[PDB]
Amino acid sequence: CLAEGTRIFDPVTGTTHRIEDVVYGRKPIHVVAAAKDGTLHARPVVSWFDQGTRDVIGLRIAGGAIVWATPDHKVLTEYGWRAAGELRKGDRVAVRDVETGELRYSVIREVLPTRRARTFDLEVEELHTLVAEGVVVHN
Amino acid sequence: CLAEGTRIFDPVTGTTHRIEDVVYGRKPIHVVAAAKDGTLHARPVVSWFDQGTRDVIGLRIAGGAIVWATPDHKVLTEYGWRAAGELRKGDRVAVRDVETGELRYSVIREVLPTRRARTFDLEVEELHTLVAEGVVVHN
Ligand SMILES: [Zn+2]
Ligand SMILES: [Zn+2]
Repeated sequence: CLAEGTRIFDPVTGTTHRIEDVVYGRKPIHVVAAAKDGTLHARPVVSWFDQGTRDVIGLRIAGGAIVWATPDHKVLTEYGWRAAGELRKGDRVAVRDVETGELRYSVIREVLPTRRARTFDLEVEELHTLVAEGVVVHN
Repeated sequence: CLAEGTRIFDPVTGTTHRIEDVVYGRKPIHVVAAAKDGTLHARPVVSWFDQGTRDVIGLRIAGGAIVWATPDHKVLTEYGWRAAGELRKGDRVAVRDVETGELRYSVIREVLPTRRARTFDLEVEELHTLVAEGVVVHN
């Protein structure tokens, strides 16, 4: 689950949305998703979910981004799918290079304390993952 | 997230496992996964997760099965991905016909009250879903 305020870049329209708005209006946007062979493609959001308030932690990535998600959220790392919760400073997560648009790895700056906040999800045709706050994560 | 005691049928070895054991021993098993075109294929478990205790609800399906999962778990239904929590008696979920091995829909008999219990997850190569307790669900 992802907290409200999570930025989801629409690779097709270049537009950046706040996840909750995508959900609230069941908006048919696209997101950047990475194939198992580690890549990145444009994919439509076929499902929307208002998961409700839960506890989210926050991983501040090198570059500036900060992901707020439920400790169980799978994040792509220098290992492959892992749980946000079981991640620490120094660990590298998969991200979308804003320039090239390629998958690379950024170090976590610091892991922020848990908090309450609305949460959401989005399923994505095929690939099954999305790029949120510049970080590749499990859809 | 899925509660301990969840049965995962290994389509390749015909063997039925209890999810937690798969996790505890990082067992490289296979599960039945359905392609977006609604089907069912054999797929290897590439990841394992010990999600920890959470609250799980239980959907008792026609035929006998009973799925215990976190209210946010996506289940394939006569609608497509939905959250276990927001499901009621009469709703139909996608399942694996034990005989033919085809995807079909079974009615929910009753939705059981929430409870505490260890939870787990398994990622599955490609398809991204598994058949648990005879019910198709989101991996
Ligand atoms: Zn998915
Ligand atoms: Zn997956």
